[PDB]
Amino acid sequence: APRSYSKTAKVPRRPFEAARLDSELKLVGEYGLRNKREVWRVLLTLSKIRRAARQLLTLDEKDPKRLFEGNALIRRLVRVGVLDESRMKLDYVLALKAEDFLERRLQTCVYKLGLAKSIHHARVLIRQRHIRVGKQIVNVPSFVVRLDSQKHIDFALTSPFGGGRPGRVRRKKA
Amino acid sequence: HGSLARAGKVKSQTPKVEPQEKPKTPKGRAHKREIYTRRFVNV
Amino acid sequence: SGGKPRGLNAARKLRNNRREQRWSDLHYKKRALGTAFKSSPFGGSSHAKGIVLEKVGVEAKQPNSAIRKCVRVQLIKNGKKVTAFVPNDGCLNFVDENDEVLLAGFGRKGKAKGDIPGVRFKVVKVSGVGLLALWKEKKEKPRS
Amino acid sequence: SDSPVTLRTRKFIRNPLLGRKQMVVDILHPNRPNISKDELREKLATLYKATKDQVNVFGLRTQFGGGKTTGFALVYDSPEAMKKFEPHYRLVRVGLASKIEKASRQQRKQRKNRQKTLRGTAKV
RNA sequence: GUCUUGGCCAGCCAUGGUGACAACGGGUAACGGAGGGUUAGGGCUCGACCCCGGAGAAGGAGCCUGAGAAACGGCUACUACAUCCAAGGAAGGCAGCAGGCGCGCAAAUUACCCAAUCCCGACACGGGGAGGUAGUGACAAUAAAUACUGAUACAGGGCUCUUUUGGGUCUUGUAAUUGGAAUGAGUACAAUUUAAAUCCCUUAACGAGGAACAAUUGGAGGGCAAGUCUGGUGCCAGCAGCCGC
Ligand SMILES: [Mg+2]
Ligand SMILES: [Mg+2]
Ligand SMILES: [Mg+2]
Ligand SMILES: [Mg+2]
Ligand SMILES: [Mg+2]
Ligand SMILES: [Mg+2]
Ligand SMILES: [Mg+2]
Ligand SMILES: [Mg+2]
Ligand SMILES: [Mg+2]
Repeated sequence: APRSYSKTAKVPRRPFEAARLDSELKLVGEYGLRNKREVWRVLLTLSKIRRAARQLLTLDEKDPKRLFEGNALIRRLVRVGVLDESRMKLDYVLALKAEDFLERRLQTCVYKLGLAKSIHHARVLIRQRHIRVGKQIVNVPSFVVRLDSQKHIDFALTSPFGGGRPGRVRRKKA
Repeated sequence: HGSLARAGKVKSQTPKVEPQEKPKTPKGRAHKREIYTRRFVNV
Repeated sequence: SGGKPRGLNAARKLRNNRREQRWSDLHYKKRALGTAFKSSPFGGSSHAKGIVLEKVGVEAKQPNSAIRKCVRVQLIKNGKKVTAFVPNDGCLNFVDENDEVLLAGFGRKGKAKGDIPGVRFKVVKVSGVGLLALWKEKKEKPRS
Repeated sequence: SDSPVTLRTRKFIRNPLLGRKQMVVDILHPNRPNISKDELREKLATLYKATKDQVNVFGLRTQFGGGKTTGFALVYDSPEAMKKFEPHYRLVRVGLASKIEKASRQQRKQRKNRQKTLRGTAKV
């Protein structure tokens, strides 16, 4: 069977716009990202919700299609944490910005919760198996943490921090 | 007046200068860190 | 504007008129007639291989004074003879008589690009080795 | 390891059609790599008051980060039911049945094709 | 005649049937479609190819068995190609799976197994290059390493004062000045996976200080982000999608 697969980013329409290049570099440095692709990734996803939210606003308020689809969109937004309970219904979705979707990343939250003291150290720890969510170890910095899950981040029980067992370097100096 | 016998003229006449060895630049996430530092921080 | 028909039952005239007038479009006419399969030196392919027959020099068009280095290549697939430009400084030495080279398009859609008159193809690989690889210090020409 | 191995059972169902009990087993084994198929079997047997030959497990995939494995466990009512029902590949790996030794697939096919040129008792 | 209707065919009779609303003929580098790409709307283009229908098994024709075939891993004949030979004869159809030649710009192992999906048989039991597994594999797609950090010294932006004793220690950089912890790429007891193996996953004892475990591909006049640097050549060599050097 032909297995479905898709793309998570788009190359910008104009390759060498000075304003666009500078704005992207603001997000890369602030959040300690890797390249421009995962910046384009978040913008593509953010466009998807914004495109979907706008197309429903064109319908009728009483129209059942808008009611079901609109509430479905908000539930993911509220659950993820980019949106609050007081943001009804969809006019506040259009105010979402690329920055807002970026704090919900595990790289940012591990830093905003004081686990790491620099955003570059924060990403390194996650990818290096030193951060777990609940009972689950997560090593993907793009892991989007929900508000419910935001209260269950701590170091891994196998890591020298939290677990206590010395690592390879500390054992070597013995 | 050019000719087929002049091929590779300047290429053969250019002296060979070896590249100066330098400390390696960081790659990936780190490479973006100094670029962001030099552009919007060290101002 | 034009005096196009505006009846409700004039779809036949509108389609027929569009079909006639679409032939004047250069790009549709090229595709519809299938001229790439008929008259192009390639069989509509992106690349083609051939045997180098000789090395020729082409004088650059005004205002430009230089001898562009080229080779006469006879395509293997159909036997047609074309002239291929040899790019980069001193790459004509790598090409020799009776070599097997791969040619590609030279610019945009079979039109000669730059100050090289009448040359519409370029040499990509010689003896199975990339010309850039030979031109740099990356690969070695086959011993043969 | 010093820490105990915790046994769990979900999706338990009694299946007299094959004379067995089907369930999914969960293991909590922190600070140790994993548990072998063998030592897994006695623990199930001692939990269900059965024998080692009463119990068979299919496949243990350890969960990412360690400390947990999941798999499909099969325990039988009678040892005869296991022998009659459990597939031969499962029997050979657990050890109470002999492997059916045979030639290579291509050689058996080549062996068969030569037979087609022979007729009667001359084949054997 | 056919399973049956039918100019399907045989006899007799009549002169009709199609066409400018494109018949007939020709081309297709045309299998049809569900659909792929790209689009505000209207569209353009592709569709050999994981699914449904059709046709074919070197090119035509004919036929037996059989419910079902004009079957080709069935037969018969002709054409082309081709194998063995004692020269009298015999035997053939990879657009099935591997593999080879040729062709080309252009596309993988003469591997393992029916364990999984199903099919077939007298059939719980046997068979299945259907099919699955593994190997080659930068077609395309997802996630994501190549580094983290404390202090010291210096500089900048602040803060009370400008007696300019200014670092005094809020922050950010430079630290060519040092101390640290951590890990996977790799490797391997063991366990796990599997029909049996491999890999992932899990994990003992190993595995990092730049010389290492060292990221490349294009470009720096404009379109279009980036040099008023230095050396060489001197309308030569060469660059340049276009304007141009
Ligand atoms: Mg009308
Ligand atoms: Mg065709
Ligand atoms: Mg074809
Ligand atoms: Mg026949
Ligand atoms: Mg084949
Ligand atoms: Mg440059
Ligand atoms: Mg430019
Ligand atoms: Mg500009
Ligand atoms: Mg000009």
